Amino acid sequence: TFNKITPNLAEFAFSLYRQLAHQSNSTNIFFSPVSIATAFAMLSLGTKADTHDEILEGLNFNLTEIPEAQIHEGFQELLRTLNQPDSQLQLTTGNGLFLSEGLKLVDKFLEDVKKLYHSEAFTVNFGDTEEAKKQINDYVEKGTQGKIVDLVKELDRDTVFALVNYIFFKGKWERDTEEEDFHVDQVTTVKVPMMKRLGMFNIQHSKKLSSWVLLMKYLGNATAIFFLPDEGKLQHLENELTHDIITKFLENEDRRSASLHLPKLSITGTYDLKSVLGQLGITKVFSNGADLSGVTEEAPLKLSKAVHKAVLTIDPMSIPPEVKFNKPFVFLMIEQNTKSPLFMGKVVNPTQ
Ligand SMILES: CCC[C@@H](NC(=O)c1ccc2oc(=O)[nH]c2c1)[C@@H](O)c1ccccc1C
Repeated sequence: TFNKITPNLAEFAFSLYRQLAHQSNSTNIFFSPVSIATAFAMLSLGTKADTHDEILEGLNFNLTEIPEAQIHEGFQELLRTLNQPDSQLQLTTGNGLFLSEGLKLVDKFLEDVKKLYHSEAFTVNFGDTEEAKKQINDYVEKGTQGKIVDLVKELDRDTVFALVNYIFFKGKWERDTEEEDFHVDQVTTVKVPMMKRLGMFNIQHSKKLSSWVLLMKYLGNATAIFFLPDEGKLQHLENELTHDIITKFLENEDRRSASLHLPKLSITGTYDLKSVLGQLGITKVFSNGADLSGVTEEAPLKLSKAVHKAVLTIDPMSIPPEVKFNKPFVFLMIEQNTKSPLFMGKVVNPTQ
């Protein structure tokens, strides 16, 4: 009842999250393990040898155990699922490959990119750095009907190849707000629109994670899992999270009475993938020794720029437990058919 690559995508999600969280603790985290991995698995089609193996190993695929055909077939099925009209009403995903004009491109790569990964490849004049950046940004804008604006802020002069990966999700629950205090830290407090409700929720307190665990369903076949840590236990929560633990919560359908304070938050994350994935061991494709002969046979080529942007916008006689999501919390968003991790992150400052 899951896609073959879902455990690998879950391991990739934890690796990417833990890297970002180890760097800074006062920063929001918001990315799509699915869209980033789809993009680099699509890119691997134009790569060979160590450049190739490094990308797939960097996405947590063990090439001695998983045949490469099962990886691409896994990604194609996941894309097939996400591109269903009901999911398309809530979720927009895209990859744009921008290659220098004057490069002789391999027809097989351009066809496989389109047929297997529903991505777009474009010819751009990197000789005009400012116009190159505008054509890339206008493609993302047109793709997200104006939601993502000026994604790329700076391009290197040597840029010959840019990768842009974006995902936009409109959050609307499957089935009258008021402002309230959000305790970012002990000396910081912001105000957020909070939905107050008493109802039967899929919520539980976990002793292993020392957190309240809330599951909620959204249109587009998506389930969000919110982890609200106990005082001083956010790091313990981040450390103890595993794919098996998350699968067991997703399996739980038991509800209880609870009074919840839920913040109506929209969230965004922007990442320099050359930097982030470099720390995960994906370096060859961004260096002069890159084997991109599947993209262009004659000329040297390296991936100069790779950017990710993720956007989420919201469209018993005993006194029941009162759970307020009014302080930093971790979350995952799963696609229901595949169990794939669509999003992963942490809200620490809702105004950041
Ligand atoms: C902890 C929950 C965060 C979450 N909130 C909601 O879905 C949400 C709240 C209030 C609402 O009032 C409405 O009328 N509709 C609403 C929806 C949402 O902001 C979020 C945060 C981080 C990751 C994913 C999501 C969906």
